Amino acid sequence: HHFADLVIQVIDELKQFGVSVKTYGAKGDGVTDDIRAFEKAIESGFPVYVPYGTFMVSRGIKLPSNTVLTGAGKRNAVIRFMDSVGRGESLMYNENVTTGNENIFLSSFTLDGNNKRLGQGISGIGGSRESNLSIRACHNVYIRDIEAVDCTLHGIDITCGGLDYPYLGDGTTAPNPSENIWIENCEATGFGDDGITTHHSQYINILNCYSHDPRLTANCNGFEIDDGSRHVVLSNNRSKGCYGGIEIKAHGDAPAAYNISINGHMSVEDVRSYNFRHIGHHAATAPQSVSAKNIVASNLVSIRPNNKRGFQDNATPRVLAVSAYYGVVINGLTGYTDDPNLLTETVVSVQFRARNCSLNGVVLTGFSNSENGIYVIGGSRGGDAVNISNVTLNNSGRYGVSIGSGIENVSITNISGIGDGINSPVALVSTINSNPEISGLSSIGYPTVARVAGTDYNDGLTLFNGAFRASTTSSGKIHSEGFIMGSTSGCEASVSKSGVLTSSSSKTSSERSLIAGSSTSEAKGTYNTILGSLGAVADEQFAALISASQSRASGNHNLILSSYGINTTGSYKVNGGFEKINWELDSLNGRIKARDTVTGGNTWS
Amino acid sequence: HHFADLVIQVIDELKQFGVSVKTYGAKGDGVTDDIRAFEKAIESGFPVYVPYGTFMVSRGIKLPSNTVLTGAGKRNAVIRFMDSVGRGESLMYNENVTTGNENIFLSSFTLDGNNKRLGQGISGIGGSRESNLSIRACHNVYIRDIEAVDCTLHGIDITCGGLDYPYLGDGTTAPNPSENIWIENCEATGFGDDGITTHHSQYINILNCYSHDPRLTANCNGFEIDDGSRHVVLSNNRSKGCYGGIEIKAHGDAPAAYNISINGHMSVEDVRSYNFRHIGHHAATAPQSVSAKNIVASNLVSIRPNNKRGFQDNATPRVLAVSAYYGVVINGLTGYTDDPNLLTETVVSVQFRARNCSLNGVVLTGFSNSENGIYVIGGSRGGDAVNISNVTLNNSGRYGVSIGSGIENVSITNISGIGDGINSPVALVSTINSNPEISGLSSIGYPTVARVAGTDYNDGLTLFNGAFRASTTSSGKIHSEGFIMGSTSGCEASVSKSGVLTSSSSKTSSERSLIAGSSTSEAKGTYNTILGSLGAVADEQFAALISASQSRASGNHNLILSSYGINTTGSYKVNGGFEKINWELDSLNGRIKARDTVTGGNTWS
Amino acid sequence: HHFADLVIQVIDELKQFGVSVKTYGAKGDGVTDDIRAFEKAIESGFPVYVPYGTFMVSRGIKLPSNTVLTGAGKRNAVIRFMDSVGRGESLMYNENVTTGNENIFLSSFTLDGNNKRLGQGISGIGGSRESNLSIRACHNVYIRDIEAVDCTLHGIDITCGGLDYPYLGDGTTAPNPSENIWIENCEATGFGDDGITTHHSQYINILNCYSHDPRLTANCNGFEIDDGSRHVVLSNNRSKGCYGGIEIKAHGDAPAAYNISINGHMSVEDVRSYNFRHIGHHAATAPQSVSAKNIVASNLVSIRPNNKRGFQDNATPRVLAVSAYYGVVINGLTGYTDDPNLLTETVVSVQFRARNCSLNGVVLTGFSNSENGIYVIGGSRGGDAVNISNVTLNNSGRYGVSIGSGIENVSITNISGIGDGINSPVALVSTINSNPEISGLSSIGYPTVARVAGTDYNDGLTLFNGAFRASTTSSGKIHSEGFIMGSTSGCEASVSKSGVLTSSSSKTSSERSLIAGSSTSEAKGTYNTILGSLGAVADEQFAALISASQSRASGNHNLILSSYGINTTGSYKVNGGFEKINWELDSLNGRIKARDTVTGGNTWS
Ligand SMILES: [Ca+2]
Ligand SMILES: [Ca+2]
Ligand SMILES: [Ca+2]
Ligand SMILES: [Mg+2]
Ligand SMILES: [Mg+2]
Ligand SMILES: [Mg+2]
Repeated sequence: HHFADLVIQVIDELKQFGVSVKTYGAKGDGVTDDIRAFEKAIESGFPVYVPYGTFMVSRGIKLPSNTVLTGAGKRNAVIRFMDSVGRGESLMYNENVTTGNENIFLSSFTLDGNNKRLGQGISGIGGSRESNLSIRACHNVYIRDIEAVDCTLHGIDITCGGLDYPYLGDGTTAPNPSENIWIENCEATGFGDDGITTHHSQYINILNCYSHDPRLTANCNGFEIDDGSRHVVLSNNRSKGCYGGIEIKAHGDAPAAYNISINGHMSVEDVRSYNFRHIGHHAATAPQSVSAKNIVASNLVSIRPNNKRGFQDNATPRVLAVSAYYGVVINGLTGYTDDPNLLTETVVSVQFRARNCSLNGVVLTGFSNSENGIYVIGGSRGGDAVNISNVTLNNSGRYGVSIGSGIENVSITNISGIGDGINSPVALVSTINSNPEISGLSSIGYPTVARVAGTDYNDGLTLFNGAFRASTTSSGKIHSEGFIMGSTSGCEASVSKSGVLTSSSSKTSSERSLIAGSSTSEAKGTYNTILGSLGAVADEQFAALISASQSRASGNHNLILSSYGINTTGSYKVNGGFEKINWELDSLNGRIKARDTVTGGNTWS
Repeated sequence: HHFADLVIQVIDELKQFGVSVKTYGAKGDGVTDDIRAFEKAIESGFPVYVPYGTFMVSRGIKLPSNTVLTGAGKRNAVIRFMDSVGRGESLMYNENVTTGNENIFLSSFTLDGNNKRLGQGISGIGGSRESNLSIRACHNVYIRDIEAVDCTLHGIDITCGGLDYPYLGDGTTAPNPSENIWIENCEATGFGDDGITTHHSQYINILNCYSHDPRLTANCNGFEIDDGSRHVVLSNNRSKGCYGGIEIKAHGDAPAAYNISINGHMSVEDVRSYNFRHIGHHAATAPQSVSAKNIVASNLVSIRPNNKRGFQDNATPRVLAVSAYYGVVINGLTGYTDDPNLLTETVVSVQFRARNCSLNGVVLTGFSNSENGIYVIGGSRGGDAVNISNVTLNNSGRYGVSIGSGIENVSITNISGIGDGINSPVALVSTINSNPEISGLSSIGYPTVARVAGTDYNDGLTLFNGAFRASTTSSGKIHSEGFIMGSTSGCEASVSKSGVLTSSSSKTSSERSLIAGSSTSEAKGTYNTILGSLGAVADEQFAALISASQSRASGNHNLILSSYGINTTGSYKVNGGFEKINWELDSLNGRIKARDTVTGGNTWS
Repeated sequence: HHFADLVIQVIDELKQFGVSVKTYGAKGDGVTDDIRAFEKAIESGFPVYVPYGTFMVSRGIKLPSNTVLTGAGKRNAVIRFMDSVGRGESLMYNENVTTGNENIFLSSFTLDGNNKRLGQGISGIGGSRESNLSIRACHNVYIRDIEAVDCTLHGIDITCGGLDYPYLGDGTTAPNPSENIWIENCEATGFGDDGITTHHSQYINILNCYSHDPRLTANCNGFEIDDGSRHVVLSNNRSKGCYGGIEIKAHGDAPAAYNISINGHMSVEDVRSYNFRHIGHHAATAPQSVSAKNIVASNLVSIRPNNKRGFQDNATPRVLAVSAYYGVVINGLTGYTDDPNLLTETVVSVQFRARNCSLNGVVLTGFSNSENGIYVIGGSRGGDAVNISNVTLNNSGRYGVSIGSGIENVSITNISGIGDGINSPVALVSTINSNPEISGLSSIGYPTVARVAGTDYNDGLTLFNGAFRASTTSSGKIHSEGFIMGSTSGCEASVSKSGVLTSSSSKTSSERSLIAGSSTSEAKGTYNTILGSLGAVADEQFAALISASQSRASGNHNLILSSYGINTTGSYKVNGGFEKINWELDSLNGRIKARDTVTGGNTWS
């Protein structure tokens, strides 16, 4: 066969793809050990091509800097560990494990870790060892159209320098991150830990990948943005049959992933479709995470979340679970199930030190045997807020939106629900705290619409907090237990239980008071009333004026009526006058007094 | 040419791409029938490669399970029906039409259905027959970089088992769905029905595809998520010159697509850019769709929607049309036109049993001859809501945001509009119902800003519904026609037309009543007034107290003033006193009474 | 070597990829001029393939219509200008520079512009000349997996016909646009102007590209959507180390880009991550841009914005800067920094004639030495609005959300902030205007929560504008300085400072008035009070009625108490009666009158 060899030599020299591994002796026959051909091709300095075949390998494939490795495609070019391979190596990884490599471009092949060779139930022997593809401390890595199957640890792992993962504590940054990574159109399945994962690395885009069906039932996630990750975008990926669809977290002795964006995701039959947390920073008596911050997640799809496989000791399913994190913004979330018995606790939870979270544009459908649709619990932390808006629930949650203890600042707006198909529905909206801000509730089939600290509202509700002002373009100070309405400039209601209506330049510093229909008037005692008056002053307890001009009521329980230009000081007296006091009804002593006459037998014509 | 043949044999055995169809006798010369070479290559068990050429085929290409078929690229590897092919077959489809196949990976070629061969104006002969690519009942199918041209039926169709589409009625699930499908970077054009479409299948991602210019003018859509579809993501696709850009629907005797996500789309010169509907479930006298639920659509672009081509009997253009569906969430929509005469009815409609829909972050520009910007019509359904927020209109709609009949629950917030360039503008916002919730309206060039059930508001408007409470951290019950403001704990306003202001522990169950500036006071008759009082009770019709302490007014039209410690029961009497009644003004009989003296000739010094 | 030549001839005729440039004499040896082989291959009418090599070229590669040009991959197939090339040509461009070409498909190679050959600090000699890839006036162009390095002008430029850019003025459309362009998985770096840019062209998708590190420090942007662009989607791109991450703009003598969608982006260490502007249309005394309209941008990430490189004469960094544009909708924005000294002016600005902008779902973290988090300045324009909602700030901005002059319509809702780590924090929210609409503020570590036109609110605030109505399902007209609450149908409060509470069919047209607890009552003078009354009319200044039925008070300062069926007209009189006036307290003259008797010595038993 010397002629064929000569023809092949001519083809090899053409280098149509770069250099083929077969040029260096690779058989790709599913039997022969091709590791030396891969090593020789890779060290040559040429782009390396992997044609059709199953290329067996007796040890891991080490990648130097400036590597181009391209195959004929998934399930065409297949790279696979031999049955005889021992423990400790990922199938493919960059050669400099501690300080990393640069410019590595991998495309279009299957990595088959042959985990089967070890028997069933086995995961990685320690740290980041034994993934199908491990990238450690590398800059500029493009991973495209790679299928990762039968993986011992992870399918694809991006991590910092070192074989072990570092545990340096919260608020740290591990040395030698990977940086500028792109993972696109990859698939990971049959893995022991996670499908696609990042650790201690930054500037990463994960796009259009599919991670599904772990071998094991521990914390086995489709996409795991783990310890030390930051500045990562995930978009248009799918996860199926995992514990977490996308998990964003850290372990207790590590910094949480931060500044992570989910630009669309579809989670199919995961346990907790979207699961954001920081272990060790959940308890009320634990310190807040200093690292768990900034997640923006949009256009999230969750389908039939369940725990049929028994992941994580039968952890309860979730469409979304947020804990520990500050600053989580969720927009456009649809959760859907056709089986009410799969998820029966809480569809969406925001708990365990999660703070400053916002949910908007949520549709939850079919969770007709779950206790809660959305359930929020806080810690009474200063500067905290939870915002929930534009939510619709279709037979999802005995309590549709439930706010528990420790929440002082909550906004709940435009919530609607259908409860007719729910097993024993209770309330569309429930709060423990007495002062939620609420508007725009609509329901059918819930026996109670809103239950606010035990009080039911079934006919519509609008609740606002703090100093209130309406139909008034400017004013001075308004107390948080005060208001000004329908007024023009210059009004104030500066103490607890004080208010101004329909007035101009009128001020009250009177605890328990009302000024209405008045101008240039002032209340400054307590229990003061000023109505339809001009230049009126009430400056003693229970003093009041009605239809009075340029008058001052300074007596205890002293009321002035229908008067101009008088100042009164009497106790328990009603007075009237015009430039001088002209009559008195004396409640204290039972005297009636006129300046002029008192007469009976009168007529009014 | 025996030498060339030997060289070729050596090349074939190298299998650089897998196996070439030319190895099995394919000519790819645009004339010779290459079907047998395709069949032999495909049955061989190797990945199949299609090099440069136009590969003619006298019958459809049947795909078995575990097929890899890769070409040299669009407009490089071209697969085409011969002129002589008859009717009934799609150009490429999976072999097991009834129960399906698995693991099919198609990349990088053109499918030319040669519809031209049949003469003009022709579509598929029946059901799912005669698309360029038909996938029926398959699991795990990746379709990438395929260009579908001159298609008889659809470009790319994903469907359940069977050549016909099943019509099993609303609320059903057809047997043998396709599942786990990825369609990426594909193009469809010159089709008879739809470019890219799904039926009775689930877990599908359609990404970065371009569907444009149908041959026909029926219901010919760019992307059609049709009968029985569910759990589909579309992202970053473009449609051009179709009827619907993305249509999400079902026919009347089928279940509507449900739980569909649009993560960005661009629609160019379609008729109805985004068109969501369920035929047969639109009429007021028809049953609600049980299947039309859950659409989350974001970052939607609509450009110059028009019906120049006369699709669907000159159906009127739309940026967005929603009907039948429950739970549609739209966020980030820009509609733009440079020709006011293309769309003259309604830019965005939410009508025909659509319910529980939300629109947020909308910009509509240039629709200066359309009657309505956004037009919503409801059905007076329980638990319904329509939420419209953060909308800006630039010369778009004589009525900017219009709410028609059957809508009881509507929130309209932060709407702004410029109407100076509009042909005869009427109102930025109009509602038929008397109780919309409205705030944050801003306009120029509209003669009326808000028209609420016939009443105009041109100077700003804030409307809220239900029980109202402001500047009060806790309270007991508030009636839906009641309020509490500026108060501390323990207050109630529990009946129609009852209210508490600036008070503590004060309760009214009095229809037509007001308590203000008071403590521990109670109104329980009707027409009751309590002002600036402590421990005051008004418990008869028209009874009242002002500046009173520890007193009870129990008479008909009985008013107490400036008093301590009295209980009165007289009809049409004003009373005052201190531990005992001390004076009376008797309106009924015209008597004035003092306990002590009545005198004239008084002075106040 | 005649045998090798014969073998090669056989391989060439197989056309496995199309036609190789090596078939036409290309060496790809990094030295030999291969331009003639490229020209001959390209003119042949076959798809052209570029295998492994560095292919040197002594002049630009001209592309005709219907070109397919595919390489072996980035850093595999490399196309490069020779050192000796002069000035004036882009490395690759379509042949018909003035009226354009169609159907051009470019994939999988590096373009190396060899800008180095000119010495350092050099950019393009004029207009659109000397980019790595220039597309002028073309329809249907797909650019995929192209790496553009060492570029003289831009990496990839899409423009209209002509070598120069046209400057036709605002509101124009340049002839011969490019149309239907797709740029995907491309990289641009080491460019003189912009990485990837569009001019005077439409229907463009830019997806998953990476633009970084310009050579120069002028207006050198990652992605520049420039002069004349429209209908462009950018999604899942990354920019790093540029001036603008994504710039959307125009120069002064050109139309601004319009109707642009950003469906997710990550900006790393740019100066102004997102920078939208129209030069020449920013000044208060300049005309508004007629073209700068419609930007919808979502899921935006900004990381460590800074100006360490000194771009644009040390322009100050921004997460987001909006100017000139109408109708900008931002949803889901996270800005993050770990270095407080990089950005010290304003994190997010909306200024310089930007109008009708909305921000929602914003998290800003780490900007602890910046003066402002969000800073908005307007122009007092009619129909303008700025909407800011669901914002959380983590040690970002001495003023968290600041509203400056010229803003009449602002909505600020659900803002929370932590200020404890800020260098001298001032206020979470500050406004210059007296009438912002505000609710849902929460903070810790800011000395003031809200400062509204100089007045501080630290204990919560709810402010609404315009006519106000609550707990009332229908009403007649309400003045913008009026209100109706807790009422049933038929009420009106039609003038400044008029209000109705807890009433039915009661109307006030009385300036400075209040009706409460009443039915069928009417106030129509001024300074009118009607309380707990039925069929009561107050129609003179300071007239009032309390606990009155079927009575009319028509006197100046005339009050009726505890009465039925009387009409009074006296000045400064309190009256009561039953079908006739029965008593009077005359404040004017100091007379007390009874119809019947006046007596002392009374008891009430
Ligand atoms: Ca894990
Ligand atoms: Ca159709
Ligand atoms: Ca530039
Ligand atoms: Mg991990
Ligand atoms: Mg159909
Ligand atoms: Mg430019």
